[PDB]
Amino acid sequence: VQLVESGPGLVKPSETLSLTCTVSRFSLIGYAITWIRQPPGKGLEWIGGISSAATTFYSSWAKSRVTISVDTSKNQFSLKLSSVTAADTAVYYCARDPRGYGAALDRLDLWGQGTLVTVSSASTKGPSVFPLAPSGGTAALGCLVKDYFPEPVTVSWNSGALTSGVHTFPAVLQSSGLYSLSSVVTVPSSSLGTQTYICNVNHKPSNTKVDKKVEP
Amino acid sequence: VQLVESGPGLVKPSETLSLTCTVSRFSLIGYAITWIRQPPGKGLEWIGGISSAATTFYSSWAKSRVTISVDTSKNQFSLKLSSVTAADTAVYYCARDPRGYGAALDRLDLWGQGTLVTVSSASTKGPSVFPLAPSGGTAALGCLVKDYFPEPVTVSWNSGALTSGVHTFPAVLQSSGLYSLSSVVTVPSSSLGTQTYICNVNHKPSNTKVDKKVEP
Amino acid sequence: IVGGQEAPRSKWPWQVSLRVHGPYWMHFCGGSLIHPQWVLTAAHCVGPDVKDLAALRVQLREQHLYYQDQLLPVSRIIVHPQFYTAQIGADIALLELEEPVNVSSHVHTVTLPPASETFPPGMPCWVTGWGDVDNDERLPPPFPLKQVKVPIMENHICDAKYHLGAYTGDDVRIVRDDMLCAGNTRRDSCQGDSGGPLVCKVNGTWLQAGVVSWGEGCAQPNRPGIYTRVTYYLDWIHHYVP
Amino acid sequence: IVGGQEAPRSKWPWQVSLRVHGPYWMHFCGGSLIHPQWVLTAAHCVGPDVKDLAALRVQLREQHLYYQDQLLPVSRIIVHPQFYTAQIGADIALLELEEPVNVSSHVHTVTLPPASETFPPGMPCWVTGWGDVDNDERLPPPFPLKQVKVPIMENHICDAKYHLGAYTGDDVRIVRDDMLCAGNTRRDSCQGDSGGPLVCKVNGTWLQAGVVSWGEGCAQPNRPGIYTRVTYYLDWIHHYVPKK
Amino acid sequence: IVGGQEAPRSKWPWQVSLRVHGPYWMHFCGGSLIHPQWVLTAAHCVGPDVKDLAALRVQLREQHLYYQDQLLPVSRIIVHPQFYTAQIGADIALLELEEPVNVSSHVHTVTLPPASETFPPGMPCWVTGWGDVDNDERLPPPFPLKQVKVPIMENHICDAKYHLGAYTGDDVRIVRDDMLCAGNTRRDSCQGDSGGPLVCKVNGTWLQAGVVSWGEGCAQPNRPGIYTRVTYYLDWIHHYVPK
Amino acid sequence: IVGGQEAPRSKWPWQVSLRVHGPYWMHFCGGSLIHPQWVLTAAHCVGPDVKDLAALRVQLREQHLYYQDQLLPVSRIIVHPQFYTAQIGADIALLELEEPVNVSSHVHTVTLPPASETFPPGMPCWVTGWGDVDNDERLPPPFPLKQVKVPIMENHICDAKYHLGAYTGDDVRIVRDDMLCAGNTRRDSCQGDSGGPLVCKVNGTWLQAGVVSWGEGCAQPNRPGIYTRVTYYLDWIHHYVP
Amino acid sequence: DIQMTQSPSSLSASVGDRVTITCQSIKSVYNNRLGWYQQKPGKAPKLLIYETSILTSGVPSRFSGSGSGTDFTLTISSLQPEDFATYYCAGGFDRSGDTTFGQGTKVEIKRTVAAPSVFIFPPSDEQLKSGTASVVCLLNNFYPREAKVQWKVDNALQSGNSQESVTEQDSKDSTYSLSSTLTLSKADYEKHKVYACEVTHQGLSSPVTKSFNRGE
Amino acid sequence: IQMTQSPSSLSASVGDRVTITCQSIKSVYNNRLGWYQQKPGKAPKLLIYETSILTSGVPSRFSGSGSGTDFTLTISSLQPEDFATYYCAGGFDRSGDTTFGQGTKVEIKRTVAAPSVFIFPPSDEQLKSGTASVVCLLNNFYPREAKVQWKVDNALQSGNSQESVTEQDSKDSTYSLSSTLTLSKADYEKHKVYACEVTHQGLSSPVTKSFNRGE
Ligand SMILES: *C[C@@](*)(O)[C@H](CCCNC(N)=[NH2+])NC(=O)CNC(=O)[C@@H](N)CCC(=O)O
Ligand SMILES: *C[C@@](*)(O)[C@H](CCCNC(N)=[NH2+])NC(=O)CNC(=O)[C@@H](N)CCC(=O)O
Ligand SMILES: *C[C@@](*)(O)[C@H](CCCNC(N)=[NH2+])NC(=O)CNC(=O)[C@@H](N)CCC(=O)O
Ligand SMILES: *C[C@@](*)(O)[C@H](CCCNC(N)=[NH2+])NC(=O)CNC(=O)[C@@H](N)CCC(=O)O
Ligand SMILES: [Ca+2]
Ligand SMILES: [Ca+2]
Ligand SMILES: [Ca+2]
Repeated sequence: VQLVESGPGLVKPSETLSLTCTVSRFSLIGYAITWIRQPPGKGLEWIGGISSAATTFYSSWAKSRVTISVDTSKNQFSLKLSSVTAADTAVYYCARDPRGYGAALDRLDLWGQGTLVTVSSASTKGPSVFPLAPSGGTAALGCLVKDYFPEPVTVSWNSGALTSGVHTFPAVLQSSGLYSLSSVVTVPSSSLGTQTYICNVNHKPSNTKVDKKVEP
Repeated sequence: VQLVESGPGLVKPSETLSLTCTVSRFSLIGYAITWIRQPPGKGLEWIGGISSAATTFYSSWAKSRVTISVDTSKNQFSLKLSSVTAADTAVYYCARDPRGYGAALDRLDLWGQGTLVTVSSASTKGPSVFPLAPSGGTAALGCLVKDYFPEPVTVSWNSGALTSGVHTFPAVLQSSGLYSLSSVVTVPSSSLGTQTYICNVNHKPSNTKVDKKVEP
Repeated sequence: IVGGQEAPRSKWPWQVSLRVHGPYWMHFCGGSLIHPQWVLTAAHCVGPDVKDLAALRVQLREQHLYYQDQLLPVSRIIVHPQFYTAQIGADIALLELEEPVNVSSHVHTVTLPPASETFPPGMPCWVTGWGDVDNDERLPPPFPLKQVKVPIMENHICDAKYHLGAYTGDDVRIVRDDMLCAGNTRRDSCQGDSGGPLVCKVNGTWLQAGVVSWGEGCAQPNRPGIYTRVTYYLDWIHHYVP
Repeated sequence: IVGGQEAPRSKWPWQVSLRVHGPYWMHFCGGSLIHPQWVLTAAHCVGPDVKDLAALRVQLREQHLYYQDQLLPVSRIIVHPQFYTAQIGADIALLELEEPVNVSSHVHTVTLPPASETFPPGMPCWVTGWGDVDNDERLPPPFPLKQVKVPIMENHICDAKYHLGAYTGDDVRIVRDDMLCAGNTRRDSCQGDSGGPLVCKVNGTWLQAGVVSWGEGCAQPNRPGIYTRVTYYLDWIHHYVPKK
Repeated sequence: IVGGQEAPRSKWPWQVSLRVHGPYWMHFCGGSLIHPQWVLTAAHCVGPDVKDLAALRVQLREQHLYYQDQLLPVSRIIVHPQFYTAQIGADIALLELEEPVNVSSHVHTVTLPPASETFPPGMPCWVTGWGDVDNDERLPPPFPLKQVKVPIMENHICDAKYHLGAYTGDDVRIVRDDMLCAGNTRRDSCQGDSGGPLVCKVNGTWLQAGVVSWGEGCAQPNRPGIYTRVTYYLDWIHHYVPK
Repeated sequence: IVGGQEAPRSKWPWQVSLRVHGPYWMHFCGGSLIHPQWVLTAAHCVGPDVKDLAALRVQLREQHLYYQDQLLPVSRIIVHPQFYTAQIGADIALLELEEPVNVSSHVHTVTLPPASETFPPGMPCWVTGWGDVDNDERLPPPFPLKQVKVPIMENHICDAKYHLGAYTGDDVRIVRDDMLCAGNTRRDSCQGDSGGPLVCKVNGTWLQAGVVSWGEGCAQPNRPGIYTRVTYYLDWIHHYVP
Repeated sequence: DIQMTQSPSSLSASVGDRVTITCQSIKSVYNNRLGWYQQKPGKAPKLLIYETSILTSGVPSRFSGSGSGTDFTLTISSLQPEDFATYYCAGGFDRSGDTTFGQGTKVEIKRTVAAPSVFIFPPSDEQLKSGTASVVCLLNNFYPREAKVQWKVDNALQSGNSQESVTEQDSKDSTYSLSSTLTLSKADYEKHKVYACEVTHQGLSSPVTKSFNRGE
Repeated sequence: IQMTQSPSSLSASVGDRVTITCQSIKSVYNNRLGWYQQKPGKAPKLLIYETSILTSGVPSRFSGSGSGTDFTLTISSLQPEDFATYYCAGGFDRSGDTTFGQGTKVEIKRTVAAPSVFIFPPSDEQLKSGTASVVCLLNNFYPREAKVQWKVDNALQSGNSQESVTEQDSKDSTYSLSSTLTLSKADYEKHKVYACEVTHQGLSSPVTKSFNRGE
């Protein structure tokens, strides 16, 4: 059983963020879907939810600016948040109460994967990928994924084939208001020049895919 | 599903090793049990087996001095090895062929835990436990389990509570004809004098259980 | 429902259908809306064992099962403390709904009787449900709600009938004072009808006389259907239900 | 029988198998030979409804069902008058055989206890039968008689366990004084074992402590097996069965 | 076996029972010992899908199932390559036993016929097995081996009967040349009898004429049982089984 | 239908449900309206044995079985003469209705293809029915008509797949020339879907490519669903159907 | 939106230690409506305990829930390295919207001191076409998190340009990897010649310096 | 009729493809060839049976291939836990012609890590009895190949030493070694400076850990 959040990753302030939760290989007839958000680095916050009997319940805050609905025909649940600020920048989750409650939180058994929504006046920018070239027994090499917006960026090596020793660091926000990230990997100082090392960088917000072959 | 080997751990030479393979919470009516042995440090060797139709098959060697049987009313399989020498000192395993073959080896799905059988004229001796006292950031401490017979000896720390950093070394046979063994553990130097460090030594052959508190 | 016909859309607005999770939210018992936040059912439907509420939903009055379903969550199960088995007695339970129902023309509550009400033979009584049409015979699709007019039988008359073709001593009571008898070999309630209502017209008003409880078989000779006598448990019901 | 092993040929000579007509005389309950002309069983096996005796036969102690059968006719069924259902109580019955059995080494009677016998925890008791091996799990062919050592539990302790995870009020008694408790989640009697004996060794003799009656499921947590306390009904049994 | 009685302890020493793992090694098909290392059965019992041999055992001639079992392992399953379904044909298989059977008075092989043998009506034939006693009716405990004398019917006669109350064109053959017909509404083989033998007395010797294969229902009007004509596959059997 | 979703009210107007008498006129096979007086179905649904027409009715396109039924009588059953079993082939039949259906927006006929049509892989094909949702798994109430987009596989490719993990010789053909392959382990037709249509969009029009015939299990590894190739039997169909 | 208090907000414990996280409210919980969630970084929360004490199937027995009314407790009898996560309690006070989540409790593993593997990466010749330069210092696999990285350029101490980012504690070895990135303009990167990062850590006896020469 | 495994031992990095071949002169009876994985102090585990069939629960990185006389076990992406001795086992007939292969020891190749060298003087309890036992510990290092020298009053020792290695760690892939110097109480009192000089690849210069018999 799966729950999937869908919606725009970047929203300008004062606008309205619109998200949908979709429920694959199951139409949950007697169940309830609630929406939860999580500011980056902060904790879980309840937005609201819809019951088994299609009844909406909204948290103390929100209420005024939030709307939750169901399209049984589409197997979809909607979330609409008007007049957004940088305070609404969070990871949006939809979860199921197997008792079909609507205003519960204590038994959210199934959860969505989460969807990052960034509220910013800033425009989307694709990253510039730079090689961190290897220079005894150990051999460290990586990729510098500089100046992109917004988050996220996905870094794989050799198209998924290299997973061990890989360390994709969390993105740090620069003075520029742009993100910069590094993905490193430790390999033997025998495999270099014999093995091809490519970091695959993917920025979905800007439809950018860069493949960068690192060499000594 | 479990297979359990039972029998004497120490056998004097010229005598007969008698082992039983008991089969808990499962009826193995259409199945076959084969016996395998493994000399210490050496590889797997086939002794013989009994088929689904109670037919015995014995390996090239052994044939003469080995007897395998079934007690259907007890769910037991026997192995009897006459005129034992130090060449028979091994770990004895009983395994199941789910095709009920009797002379197979290529599909031994269930296995017993293994039973060590030591063939010696020597008498059982309990170990003497000595502390390996700690001496500047991360300290090492242990227990010297000296002069015991036969194998094995089980060493735990703080009655199972301390598992990380624990290294119980393989036993070494001494000139005396006894075994010596060390169990070490790495801990932060800061934790010494604040944390209690006890090694729990157990020699089942002699019904010895020693608990030693290691101190600086 | 053994015997009887399909109920008109209008009739029995208090009728509920209890559901259980699985390949679908399948019907397993009936009950009655006695308050916008309460359902009255049989304890054997939901007990004596504690049930996971995740596995239960209530479906309000609709003509056929599963076609126009809108499943309501339950927040509490209150089984009578004296209940262990149907034949022992106290086969009565209350379900508190997580949300109050918006009452209408098609969906509204049933009136409970005064304690003084006896429900004697001759009384025009009806039992309703989506349960078995005969012994080990399920209600076929499209699953219409069924109704049957059942004759009320006095407890001693009914208990005497229950002893016919039984080893049980005549002095040993089978039909207990918290129970009520209704039915014959042609008209009766059956498995899956449990919890559902036995209503009788008393001075132009429908009062729930009983709750579908037990019986030996379905519409069997000398074995009328046994219902829990609602009058017996009024005080308990009203401790929870306004 | 849930848990436990296949009984040796020698053991439990009093064990009977109740049969019902059909494509074959199928096993449905057990019982015990308490007299050469009488068999002690549970009432729910044969009641509360009146049964046609043409549809019933008794099979004396044999290792496996149906392989070496000699079906004995029953002449009378005597169900305790206080019996309606197992949970209510008085789940005890007597079958009078049309012919007296010639007792032997493999087929003989079980001793009933004195009234003074309480059967407290610790006692070494055993339950025997050809019933279900687990919940909704039949005993597979060749149908061997099974035995299991079950632990005796006091009535109030057992009653308290029966209330755990139940809505039933604590003041509302489930395990009644004419009942006895035995079993755990690994060792227990099951459907088809009914009427069979619960025997305990008391000063070197096997006494039938109980008659397999009921229970919630088979070997379920906080649900021990409930048996009819034979002491409770001794006077009734002996109204029909010769004292000796 | 539909109709017929319980076989005497002596009779049918070649009769085997095929077992499948589960809460017990349950009977699911029959077969015949045709060689001390080979059992002849129906392909539909063990195919067309490839089966794990861990899930199969052979039980030699005994009076009742499960009472005195000694389960024998199988080392190889050889299904006729032309086999897909029973109605299509080639419903024949061989099981090679891991150990040879030491033949006795109660357990010995059945004689296969010469290719020239036709098995015409009138022939005293018997079919044996532990399968269904009637349609959707299992053999009750104590599971005795059953036997029934069945009348042999000619293929074209049988094929004509199969077309009665069927939409299938008369020119469209149902009973194929690798098949044989036997039975009536009172005497027949049924589900669980498959792979089992149809033996006929030919000049004082029992020869296996057929292998229990298929049929519409069990002992149904105008539906005699269909068996695999053993003569048809003699060359194939003897490619594996020593003469 | 294994995999796939509930069909919209609009889609598949040619879809029929074959009914068998009993406690209710239960669904057992599907079929397609190919003419206002004719139904195209699988022969195994109605044969090889001669069936009493008293035991059969046809139900035209509706969203859920049994809720809005209007059962139509059948006057004739025409099973292909070459039919004995599904695996042998010729698993095709025609039902002549006693009365012609009044065609509309929700209920109308499906177009049969020209003989020249091959239906190669890549083709957008859909199979529809009220049959099993998985192996030995019935469609639960309220019984919605289900649809699944299935991938077309070439006969030799399919035939090769059918031999994987089978004792049948490679030279022995399983998938016959009067047959067509479609499905995978996630998308497939199942028991109760037989007679139903496999329709493909060919130059903006829906043509019935196949008739649900057989397969080893439902959506099993290396076992695609097998259908009767409609092109193969066009001449036979049109001997009866205008 | 605060109605429930978790204590502590963060804790550090060794492997095998008993861990107790308390959740408290001023209003009493509605119908034992109190659940516990485990959130591993960059993943949706997992329901461990529901309805105060009921354990989600598959969840290890080391997790238990206890309490009633206003005071509740999550217990981890023998803390495992994988148990590193943020733990959230969530409760219901009514059925119409009075439900919240607790603050969260970051559970951190305490392990033996581990020294980092220090690496240096010069800025790519491709990145020096654009106006910026990025020197990357890597600190691979260490405990504790608390380390000091110093960027010395021509021996001058640098302040107001470097940015570091830590990986989340590994699920296996419980270590941390850190990346310190020095950012200067192209003008400033050619202005100097020797670049190095002086790493001070607990696991190092004396600070480790890794450098390079601009040109070689 | 025995079976030859090749190589007898191999060392590979994490993520590497590992190929162990099993070969015989007589052909295998009926695809009767299985692969076993034996982790130290544990019963062998059946991974592959009937040449290519994978035991349920066993990771997809394990595959079996081959026929007749030549077979191969493949580990597509070697994991640290995959350290074990792998044995093939085959059948040539049904009446006793079955053997196991000599086995192949698979070892993980990780970056060179230096040991943590520690020294332990005899305990006063052991000292009260006739013997003295000095212990040198080398903690968590790679490769296994290390040299420990015992020096007594700066004098090379021979004969009175016995070392024991731990089996490679399932998680971090390192080894630990213990060297024990056994001396008579009479000889232990005869000397003052006890040292264990450790020579490893991961050490720039040999590490010497000592104690003066006195504190
Ligand atoms: C719980 C509910 O579905 C049923 C229905 C009551 C039956 N009504 C009439 N008139 N017989 N209640 C029970 O099943 C309670 N148990 C019993 O009634 C048993 N005495 C009979 C069980 C049976 O035959 O299935
Ligand atoms: C009548 C007899 O064969 C059975 C067996 C007693 C079950 N024993 C234990 N230890 N659980 N007696 C009954 O079935 C009497 N009825 C009940 O026990 C019912 N409470 C439930 C029956 C069920 O779970 O199917
Ligand atoms: C495989 C074996 O158990 C049976 C026995 C053959 C039936 N014998 C006679 N005389 N009818 N073989 C089959 O069941 C093969 N398949 C069929 O017979 C099918 N045509 C229908 C099976 C059925 O009606 O159950
Ligand atoms: C008659 C019709 O409802 C079914 C459905 C066809 C199965 N479809 C797919 N895609 N797998 N047709 C049959 O059952 C025809 N016979 C067979 O399919 C047999 N090979 C197996 C029958 C079974 O498993 O029940
Ligand atoms: Ca049960
Ligand atoms: Ca049939
Ligand atoms: Ca099927």
